[PDB]
Amino acid sequence: LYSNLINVKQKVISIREKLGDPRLKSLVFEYPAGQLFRVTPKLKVSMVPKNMIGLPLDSKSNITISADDYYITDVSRNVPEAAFRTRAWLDPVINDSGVIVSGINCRCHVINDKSGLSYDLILRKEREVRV
Amino acid sequence: MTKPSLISAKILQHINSIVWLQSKGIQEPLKPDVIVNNVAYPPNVIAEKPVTNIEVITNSSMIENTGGVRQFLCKAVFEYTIVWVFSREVYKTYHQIPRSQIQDLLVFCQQFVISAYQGIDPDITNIDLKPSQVLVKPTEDVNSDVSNSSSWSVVADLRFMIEFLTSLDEFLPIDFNKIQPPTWELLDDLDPIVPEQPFTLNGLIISLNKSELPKVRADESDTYQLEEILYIPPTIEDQI
Repeated sequence: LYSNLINVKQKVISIREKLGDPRLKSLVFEYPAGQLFRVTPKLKVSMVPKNMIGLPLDSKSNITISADDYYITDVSRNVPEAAFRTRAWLDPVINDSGVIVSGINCRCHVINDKSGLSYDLILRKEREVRV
Repeated sequence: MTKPSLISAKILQHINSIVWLQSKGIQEPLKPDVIVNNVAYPPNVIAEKPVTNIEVITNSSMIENTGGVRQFLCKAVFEYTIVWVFSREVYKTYHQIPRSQIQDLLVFCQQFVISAYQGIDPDITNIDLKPSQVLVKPTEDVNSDVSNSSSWSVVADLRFMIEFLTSLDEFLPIDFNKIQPPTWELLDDLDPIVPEQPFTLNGLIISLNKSELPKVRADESDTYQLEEILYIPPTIEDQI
């Protein structure tokens, strides 16, 4: 069916969090304009190693940076597609208010959507991060 | 004179009152911020680059023929690289790092090295500055904070084009002590060509000729008579 398949995939994946593994990271998005959208499972993510590159703002400049990216493997399709056009945060903290203080700032760099029941995406860290 | 004494004076002028150099070596520092007077300061290093563009032109107006030994004017480019590492733990954003103070420190070193003509070596004839490059590249592999973000590295080069006087007499086997033995053997069984040695005048002999009546000729031996042979110091008689 592909409709209940994504939801059952979320239910079966929710077993992974009951086992304490350190690869699990909390991902949040800001899909609506002002407030946040959180992925339900505390999914796992790997880190592709860094590469030393020029600035993406101006490539032919003295300022250079290291591009750091994260590889998120099992992320449900139930999340809105337009969420991927908005900045994402890995391990964020929410206060008493609706804002976030600390976390690791990332932007969706490349989408892999070959599997029909889950997305898989790589997201690049911002050049300036909070923590 | 010799470049090792000159380079020692150049690094001394560099660290004299401008740049504080914690260590000297080709490596970005992984030491923590250095605590002095209860104040934290970023780690730094200096790389003294090998002297390049060593050229001897013998074609300048500031070379005097003193008549003892031939002088030369040597041009060299002396390159120093100073690197400061700013940890991302304290410096969260790029724009809050103190790039302005680094540029001020760099311009102060440039002014101090340029002004100190009489303080680096007496035989300096020119000191000029190439355009300095300031880079805010990341550190080699130094990470500070969570997510392993690379630390800020501020790299500033100083390339001094410097023209100075030299002579053959300034170089002795003492300054080559750990690289070359004195009085070595030739690689193909050849003889070494000995340079000229300063000649000392320890006697003078004059033989004058009394020429014939019309004029001096000085070619044919019958047109002049030997008068006397004069030894200017009397002690040269019976000696040589």
